Amino acid sequence: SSGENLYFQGHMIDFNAIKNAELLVKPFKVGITTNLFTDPKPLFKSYPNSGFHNIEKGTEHEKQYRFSVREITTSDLENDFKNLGKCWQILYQEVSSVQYRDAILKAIDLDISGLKFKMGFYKYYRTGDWISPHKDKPEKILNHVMFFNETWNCANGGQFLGLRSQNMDDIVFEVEPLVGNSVFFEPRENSWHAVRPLLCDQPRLSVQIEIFRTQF
Ligand SMILES: N[C@@H]1[C@@H](O)[C@@H](C(=O)O)O[C@@H]2[C@@H]1O[C@@H](n1ccc(=O)[nH]c1=O)[C@@H]2OP(=O)(O)O
Ligand SMILES: [Cl-]
Ligand SMILES: [V+3]
Repeated sequence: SSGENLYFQGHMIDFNAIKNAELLVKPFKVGITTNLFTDPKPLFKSYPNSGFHNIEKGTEHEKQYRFSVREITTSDLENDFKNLGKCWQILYQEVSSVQYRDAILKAIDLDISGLKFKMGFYKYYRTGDWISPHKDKPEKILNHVMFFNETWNCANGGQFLGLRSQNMDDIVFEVEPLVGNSVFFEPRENSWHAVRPLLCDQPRLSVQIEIFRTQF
């Protein structure tokens, strides 16, 4: 039994998990967290279940993918996030805080002060949902992908793949989509990555934060 006392929990995000992320510089500069969230367990159940749009692109497009997305919009800002769980309003407030800017600056020596961001729920949940090898758009100065699954059968597919080239097989590292894990990097001419296609209809739940100066 635990003690009859308080315990410290400064924020939804453990900013020290960003400052002290695993940091690669080759193949490209990318941070990988563990235990990003101070209270991870309830986040899976609170992830939104409606409001998504399915989207796909095939070989006609410069990247291929199949997934569903629900963006945070100005409508959510104006209605005090009434259509989302309270934890997503808190996440938005923390991403928009000086603390997040300070953590990123310490981790990767990039200053995001005064930049803009988008924030969206990206759900992969049908067999074959994936995204093909891509760098991210160069208009993006930083991308931070956060995962929310409480459990994940690795044999399901769905790993984030860090790649050495535009080739699904040229894998340098993998990240499992488990709550607390996240990946943040500046898009560059060689920041190749992908998501291994799902082999099962199992929901793989993420949020992407996209930071930029020029709208895209
Ligand atoms: N966020 C990722 C990221 O991969 C990014 C990049 O390339 O950095 O491209 C983004 C991609 O999701 C696509 N998407 C789809 C529906 C929507 O509402 N918003 C949205 O962003 C778009 O892909 P496109 O169709 O090639 O433009
Ligand atoms: Cl500008
Ligand atoms: V990407």
